[PDB]
Amino acid sequence: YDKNVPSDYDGLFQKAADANVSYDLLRKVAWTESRFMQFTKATAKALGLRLNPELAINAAAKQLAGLVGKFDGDELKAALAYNQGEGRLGNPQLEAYSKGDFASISEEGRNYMRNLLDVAKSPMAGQLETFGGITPKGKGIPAEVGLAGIGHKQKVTQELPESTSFDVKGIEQEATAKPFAKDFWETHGETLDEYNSR
Amino acid sequence: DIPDGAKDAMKLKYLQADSKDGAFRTAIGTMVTDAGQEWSAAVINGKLPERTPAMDALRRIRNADPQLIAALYPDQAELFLTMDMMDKQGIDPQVILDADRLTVKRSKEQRFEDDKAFESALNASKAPEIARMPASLRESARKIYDSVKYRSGNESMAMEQMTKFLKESTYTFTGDDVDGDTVGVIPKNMMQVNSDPKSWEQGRDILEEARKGIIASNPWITNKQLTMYSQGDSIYLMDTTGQVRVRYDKELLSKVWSENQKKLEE
Amino acid sequence: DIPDGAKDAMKLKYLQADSKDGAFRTAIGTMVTDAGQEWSAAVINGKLPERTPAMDALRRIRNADPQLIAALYPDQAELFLTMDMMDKQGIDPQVILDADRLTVKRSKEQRFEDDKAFESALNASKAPEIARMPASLRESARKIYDSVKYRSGNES
Repeated sequence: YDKNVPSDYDGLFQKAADANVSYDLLRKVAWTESRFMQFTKATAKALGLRLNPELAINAAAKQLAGLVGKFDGDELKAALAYNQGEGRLGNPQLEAYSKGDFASISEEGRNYMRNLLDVAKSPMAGQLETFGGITPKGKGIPAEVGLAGIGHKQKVTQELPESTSFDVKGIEQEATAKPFAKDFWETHGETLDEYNSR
Repeated sequence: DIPDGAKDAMKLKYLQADSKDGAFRTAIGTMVTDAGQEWSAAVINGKLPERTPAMDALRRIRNADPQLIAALYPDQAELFLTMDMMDKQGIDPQVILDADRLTVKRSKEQRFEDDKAFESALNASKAPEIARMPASLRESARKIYDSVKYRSGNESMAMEQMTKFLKESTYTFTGDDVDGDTVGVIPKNMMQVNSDPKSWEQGRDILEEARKGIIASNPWITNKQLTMYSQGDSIYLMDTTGQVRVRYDKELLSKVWSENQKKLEE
Repeated sequence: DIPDGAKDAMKLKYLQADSKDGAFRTAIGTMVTDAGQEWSAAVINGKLPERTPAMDALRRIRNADPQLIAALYPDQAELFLTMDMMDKQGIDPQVILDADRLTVKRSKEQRFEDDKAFESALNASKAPEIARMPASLRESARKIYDSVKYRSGNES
């Protein structure tokens, strides 16, 4: 459903944002939330400090820098702390992630990690990539590679109807021809009264 | 890939061949309403805005087909015929904008009183250019009288000024014995044959040779006597039954005068 | 396979036997409106266009059944009776087109004044062809008086 071949403003910006983590991850963290950083929570915008690609990708790059730096070797832990903060909800999960107890992390953290480990690198990668296989030697299928092609096309196009103006041009009118008194004036140099006195 | 002037000849076929609410007579109705609102705003404030697109557009579509715009919206037609009759006399549009504001500030009773007062103070003048004016010239003259009587409080200067204006610019025709010795009134502007206005005199002769020339060919008339009338750019020497309509315009008078000048050297 | 003149005798039976909005009196109503708009445009501009299809068509359908067109649209009936009374005297239509333009540029008060003035300047003539004219001839004569008084300023 995604590839690294198509390039746009996203790949144009994260080339420097990763220099100010990883360009492959930062291109992928944004894609999953906002297709081509989508800090939707109002508190996340007041804490992270909007809809401007000059700082949005720069905000994610700063958080994902510390999140991938708080352990320096657990990049899947970083992606998890991103959409699952470390307050009152992520603490019970993040302490249950390192022990390999993925059955007790979340219904959303697993689905998030399972979508981004294909470009991210963690020591627990190959241990979650096989977390829920149908047989213990199997690989559990994440949400958007088992639900791949299932989708209906929107039967409403941004193409709009067109009306046109009743613009008909006929023939222009002659301007207000000079008054007969002024006509006689600037043609015979003397008014009408001065011409009849002779 | 059709001429740019042959497109009107079809959009207007649709506009004419439309119901009263169809989306053709409803997209042009916006031009009519914008022009009407503009004319009302001009009457009230006083000044005609330098930018009047709706009224100019309606005027072009009127010149393209007059029997259509006169039929669909029969008040813009009258406005534009008045503006035509003015602009063939130099009168700036301001005159109408000065006249109407004095007529719209009037109860329906006073309009009749003022109209009787005008028609009586006009059938009391001595020059026939004024005592006997056709309806068209009486409208174009009521406008001047009203503009003057609206600017300067003079009810009396207005009369002398419109009288002088009509005397310097018009000319009564006359024939054999006719009660009131006046048969039509044509402006001295629509009778020229050259670019200098004095040439009107020359353009007069042809008419007095044409009218007689018609009487010498159409004697069966009630009296050996026609009328005379100049609407728009034309001069109608009609009959009393309307059967001898004979139309001249500045082009035809100029051609006849040129050909006549080709009869003097020989 | 019916005579071409017996078809009118049935389309008109339908048109007469119709409600006021039915699609019979609504497809002919377009002829009436086009003719009315044409007559108004003629009064305003001055000239009667050489191409007047709506008014001619209404005139033919009037001659086919007069007590129907006079009943449905009772103003085209009057227009056409006036045009008939004129055309039996040579008077070109222009006369009406010269008369009405002087009557439509008139407030409702002046019409009464002018009509009294005419009827008094007519009961003052000495030949009885003029002092005592029927109503029909007085209309066809008011039209001539108005055409002349509208072309040449002479009220006299």
